[PDB]
Amino acid sequence: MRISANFDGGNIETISLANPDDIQLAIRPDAGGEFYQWFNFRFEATIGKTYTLNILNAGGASYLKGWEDYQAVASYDRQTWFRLPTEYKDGKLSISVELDCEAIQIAYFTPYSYERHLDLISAVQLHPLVSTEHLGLTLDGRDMTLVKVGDDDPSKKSIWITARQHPGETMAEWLVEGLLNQLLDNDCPTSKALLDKANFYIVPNMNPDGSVRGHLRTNAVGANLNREWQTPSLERSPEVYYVVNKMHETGVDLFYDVHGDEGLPYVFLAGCEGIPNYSDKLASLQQDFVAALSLASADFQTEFGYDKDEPGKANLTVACNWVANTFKCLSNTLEMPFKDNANLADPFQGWSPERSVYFGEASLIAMRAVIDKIGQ
Amino acid sequence: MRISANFDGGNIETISLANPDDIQLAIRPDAGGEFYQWFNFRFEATIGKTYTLNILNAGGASYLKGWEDYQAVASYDRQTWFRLPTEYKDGKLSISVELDCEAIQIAYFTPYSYERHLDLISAVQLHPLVSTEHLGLTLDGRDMTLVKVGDDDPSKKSIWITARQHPGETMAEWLVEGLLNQLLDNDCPTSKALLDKANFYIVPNMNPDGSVRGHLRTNAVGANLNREWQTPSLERSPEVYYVVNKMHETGVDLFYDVHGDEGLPYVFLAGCEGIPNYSDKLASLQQDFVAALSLASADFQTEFGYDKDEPGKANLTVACNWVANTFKCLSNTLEMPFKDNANLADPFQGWSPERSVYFGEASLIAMRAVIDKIGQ
Amino acid sequence: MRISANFDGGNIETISLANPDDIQLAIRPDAGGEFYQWFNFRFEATIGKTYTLNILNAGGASYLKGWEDYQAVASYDRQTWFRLPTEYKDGKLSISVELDCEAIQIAYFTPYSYERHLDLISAVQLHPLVSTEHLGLTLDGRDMTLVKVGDDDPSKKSIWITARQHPGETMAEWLVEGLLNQLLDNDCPTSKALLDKANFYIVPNMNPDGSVRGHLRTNAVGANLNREWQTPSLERSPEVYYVVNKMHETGVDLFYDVHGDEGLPYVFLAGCEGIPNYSDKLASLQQDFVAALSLASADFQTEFGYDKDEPGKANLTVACNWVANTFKCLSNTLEMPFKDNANLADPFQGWSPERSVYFGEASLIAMRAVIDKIGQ
Amino acid sequence: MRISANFDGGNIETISLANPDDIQLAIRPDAGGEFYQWFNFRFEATIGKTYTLNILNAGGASYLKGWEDYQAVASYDRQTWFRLPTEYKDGKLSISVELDCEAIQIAYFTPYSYERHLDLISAVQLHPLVSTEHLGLTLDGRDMTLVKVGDDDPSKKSIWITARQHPGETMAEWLVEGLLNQLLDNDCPTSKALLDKANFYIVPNMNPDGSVRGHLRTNAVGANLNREWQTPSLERSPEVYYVVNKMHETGVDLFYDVHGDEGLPYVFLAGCEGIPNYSDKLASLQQDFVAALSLASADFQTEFGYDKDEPGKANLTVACNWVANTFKCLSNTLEMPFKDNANLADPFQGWSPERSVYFGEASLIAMRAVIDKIGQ
Ligand SMILES: [Ca+2]
Ligand SMILES: [Ca+2]
Ligand SMILES: [Ca+2]
Ligand SMILES: [Ca+2]
Repeated sequence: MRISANFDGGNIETISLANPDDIQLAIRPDAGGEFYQWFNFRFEATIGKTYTLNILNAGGASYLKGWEDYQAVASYDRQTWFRLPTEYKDGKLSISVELDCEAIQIAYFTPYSYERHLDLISAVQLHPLVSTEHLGLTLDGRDMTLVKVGDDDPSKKSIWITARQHPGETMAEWLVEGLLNQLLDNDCPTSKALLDKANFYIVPNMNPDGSVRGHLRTNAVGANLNREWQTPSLERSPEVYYVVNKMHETGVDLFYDVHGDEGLPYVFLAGCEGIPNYSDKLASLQQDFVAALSLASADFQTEFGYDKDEPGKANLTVACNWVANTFKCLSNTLEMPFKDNANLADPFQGWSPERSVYFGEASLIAMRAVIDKIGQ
Repeated sequence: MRISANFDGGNIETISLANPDDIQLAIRPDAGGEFYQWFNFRFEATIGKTYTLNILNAGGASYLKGWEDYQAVASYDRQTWFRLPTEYKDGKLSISVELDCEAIQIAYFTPYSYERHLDLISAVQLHPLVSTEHLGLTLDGRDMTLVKVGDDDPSKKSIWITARQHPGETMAEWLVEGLLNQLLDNDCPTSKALLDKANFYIVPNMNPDGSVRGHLRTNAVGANLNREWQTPSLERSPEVYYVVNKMHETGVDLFYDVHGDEGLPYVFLAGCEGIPNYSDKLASLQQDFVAALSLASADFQTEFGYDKDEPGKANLTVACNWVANTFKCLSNTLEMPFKDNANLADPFQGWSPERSVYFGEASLIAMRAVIDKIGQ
Repeated sequence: MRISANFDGGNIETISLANPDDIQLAIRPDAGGEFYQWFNFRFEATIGKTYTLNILNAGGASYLKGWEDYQAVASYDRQTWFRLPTEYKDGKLSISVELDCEAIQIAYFTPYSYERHLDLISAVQLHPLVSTEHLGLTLDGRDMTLVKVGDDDPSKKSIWITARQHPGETMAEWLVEGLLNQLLDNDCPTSKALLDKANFYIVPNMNPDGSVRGHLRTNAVGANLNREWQTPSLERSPEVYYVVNKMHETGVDLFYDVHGDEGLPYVFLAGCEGIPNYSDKLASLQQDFVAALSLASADFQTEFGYDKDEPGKANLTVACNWVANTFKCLSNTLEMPFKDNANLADPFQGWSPERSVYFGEASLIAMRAVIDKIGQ
Repeated sequence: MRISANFDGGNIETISLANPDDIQLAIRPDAGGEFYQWFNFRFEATIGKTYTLNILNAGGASYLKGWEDYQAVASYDRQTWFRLPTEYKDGKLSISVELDCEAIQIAYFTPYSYERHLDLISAVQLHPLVSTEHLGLTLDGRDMTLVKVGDDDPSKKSIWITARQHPGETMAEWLVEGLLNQLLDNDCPTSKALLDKANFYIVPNMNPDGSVRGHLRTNAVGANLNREWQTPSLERSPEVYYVVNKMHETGVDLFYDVHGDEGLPYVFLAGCEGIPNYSDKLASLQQDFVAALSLASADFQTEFGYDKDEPGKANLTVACNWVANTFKCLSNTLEMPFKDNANLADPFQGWSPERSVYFGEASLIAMRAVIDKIGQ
């Protein structure tokens, strides 16, 4: 029996490997010690036995609702990631592994490596309408890379799409890969139509450091990038600092910040209704966008989500709000579940990279729906 | 220099191969002599020369608007089909071939073989929710095959999708392949949602005989299958006869007859407003369907199309009308262009199998939009 | 219960579909009535039941040993082909089919349609060292296409590879497909080494008409092409006529005639030792070539095959002898089994396209082994 | 202008990005400071301009002949890797880069990341004859994974294949990738023939720590693993320690140690003729094996390589000698070039992963050639 986590995005501590029926494990907290929930490790043992893996400190994780009805994600081949029988009792998350192969990787969601990220931002370069741009360095010295899709025609609209501010929400980068694959297909009319009218500025990974470090919610020094938008710094939140400045060069006509929510088994938008600069026009663009997104995706819904902000009561340090209020534009945070969409449940895989990719495609349709309405 | 057409879907007659600057060719009429326009042949010559291929009887084709601004489709590898410089003057369609390889296939649209059809209806079988059904024989003795997708739960709605009644409109089968590939993907929520609520009855090729025979508009004996719907026969229109009877077993809650239009460079729906049984409900389902389809596809439009029928003035021998009137359901004919979509023009390839496939996907979204509204 | 053979390569006649425990069929003879063995048909019935299909005229097939230990080939998806439980007694070949899907295709070997042929000879054109050449028409008016691989440097050695003189021997064209794929990959050193020294003249299908017609062994007018090499004609055997004349333009340094054998469950070469121009030099090349092939491929063997010809007693109407005798060169007929390689049995699929593809690859290694020894 | 190496396998130090005509860099030494040559970095600048990149400490690299006629490897998409114009004078290696895309990755050979390693050893698990076995941890805490191919029948012969003891020699793991793919294809007869007679013990990466760290030649603590075979330890060389102990459990009948050579532009084997247990029998197997390899692969040659050891004078701390001497078996070191195969030059890419994959395939043929001759 073996457990391991020394690789890109790994996160587990081994407490005890003595008992096959009680393998004891712990999640390692994000830097700064204030958050955790993401785990990602590899387990090797004799096949044909059923093992119980106990994450002892699940009860100390940042979002305990996220453990309720949750099933761990696992893969034998690192290609197909499926769900495992999981339960949460006495502060511990118990995972049953009926090992069909010697080696299995188990994680909070399907991982997305820095090697994969590098392949994605390198490959999109070949497209004639694509140019990548080095925004700057992360605190560990990794690259903040901007994918610009379009012909930089100043008359076109500006669409900003940021994903993975919270590194453990890997479904965010997965969606951005799906969306890029569809946008970069000229045979797709939505893509052609969009690119005829807009330039895209896309950041597939807002937080490479937290990503490689196996953090749930913070960068290298423990900053929550989604509170850094109003007063970002090079010292603490360079990741947001460069994005914010670029936005000032480009303008923003539509903003889509892609996230993952631990506790709620639904896909939902959370808008910026509480910003001081909210308006009837913005209200109206939101209704149109939500209308379009519901038609575009059967995974989308509007019953469950976060509470709305009272008027003027928005937290202007949050990307969605800060962008909306600063650039007076349609702006949303998208949340996809770590669990599954309870409305269209899939017990074999729950929410998955495949469904995140489909939501990336549905997203471009919602955008096209409002393309002629956004901007000036 | 050589010209050839003896293969599945081939259609050309060689008048003269004497002059490289004036290769003379003719389209062979459908059986019964009343229609033609489709051509499909192979041409071999010395590379690096530019040849002029003249289809002498273009002026005698069934739809002369279809020659205006039309460019022939061609391929070196039978995978990527592109457009050739083409002109229509003095009743002849002139195609310039700057031969980059020894062998090129040139056709009215991308062909879709019976071998390809057999692969498609064989492959879908592997899906757990798919069963194919032999409806009967065509007049040449080929197979009319029905693809049933779903679990045959009698409480579910019935969706009928028929394509390629007119064999030369190959874009119809191409769309049906795209649509099946998307419908049979469980990761797609639209697919899951649809199949939760409906059973699909799909005929990827209404006219195998006309298809293999290289006809534009008719089956083996020259019948136009889209006038056979009210009084079909085994002797003359077995293809429609078996479909019509099956419909009586299944019911129809939505009908989608997939077609191609020669003269108009637009995608458009043609509905059944002129049926005696038209109603406010049917009017309303049509508006919803059209609304959804416009949001789903940037290739769709609603300005151009056919003229609407005066009330009660529908031709009830046409599938769209006959089905709508008989089963009192949302029913449409879809027309995709042999030219290109003038709104999102693509000079390298015009309308293509790739775009037809995308329209198949957009179609499932339009359907889902009305899934809860159709039926009783 | 339905039986059908109306499609490219189809061959069966239905005697009786009355009894599911005794479906009665017969193999249609080749044009000329002299031969048969090849069959290919589609069967549709009810899944979950086991049907017995009896080819009542198997006892009159051309090679009766071909029936002993033979198992029929089948596919539900037309991509994976596998063996069905088969027995031969009292002149009847009995195939058991427990239908998992409604439709299944059953054949003597995996079919290779003309549409596939067209895809192959078209696709290879894109390679910068490939040119196709139209040799002329078949009797039914289809193409005899020569695939030329190399820089056409007339100083180089000439390698001729011909497959499928007997149409039912589809494995031969599967092998050429595999040989071309590898030969066209420049990262393969054997490929690079060969093209530096030789030009290739490859005919993936010697008998397109026999192929489409579902014949075992003859072209459209009942000619056995492999007895036409000495005195062919445009009116009986144009297929051979054009190749013989091209060989005279190009010369021949190595000849490989790809065939399939019904009776022996082994892979073997048959040489041309009986030709009047046989020489020590030729016998030496043959041993070099056989050794190399034994090393290149574990499926090859040299214990079983055809008896050798006595000195001078070869039939010069057979390609291998005629070529060897005319061009004084290394020349073999390759025979692959319809059954399996008894030495490396595979019950699920027996001999297959994939194994044929691998043997194509091994053939290039054998050829490379004699590349500097051949020619002049 | 940006230079970066913070990623798996990264290696460069930036001296000066002041002048685009003289970008100044240096190669970081391996832990221990004794060796270097491997480099790997990403460069972002402005497209359309030609930049010169000068590695100023090339003159202190471990193998200076490695620089003569060497051309650097690069990629814009991280899928296709090609050679850049390079020269070496006055101790500096000068790379010319005319940037077509903004970002390019430049390396000594095509990188092979640990994430890719994990994909490989995970994917192969799905094969029914493959088991992975965790041998233990590396010094940095990564996995030493043994890939076992076969039915584990202890009566069979034992074939051991080890690659990438020197981390920078990535071609070795590319070769194992290609060898595994082919070995796991049951339609390949050599594969089938081998697994009927042998079990395989394959280590695709002998030095994961050196690999992630961007080392040429040493593990995490500066150890040259290929001098550790006689007296390894858990604390300096656990990588070799676990393999040596496993070999003692399994026995060894054929050993293949996969390496890359900096200096010679050729593929060659280095045997173990200097071992005290050398025998006529071993010399015979070696000639059989060399002959077979010469036949299997046109990239192989036997004129150039390392000088041979005198009788008895081999260094038994080197794997090939230690194994040959300990198990009295056929044993070779394979060396592939960083440059190219001077005998089959390819300017666009020189020696490459794809050629390495092909050589993996050729290696199975060579092994098959001695399969019944080896063992006991
Ligand atoms: Ca988040
Ligand atoms: Ca039509
Ligand atoms: Ca034959
Ligand atoms: Ca080495």
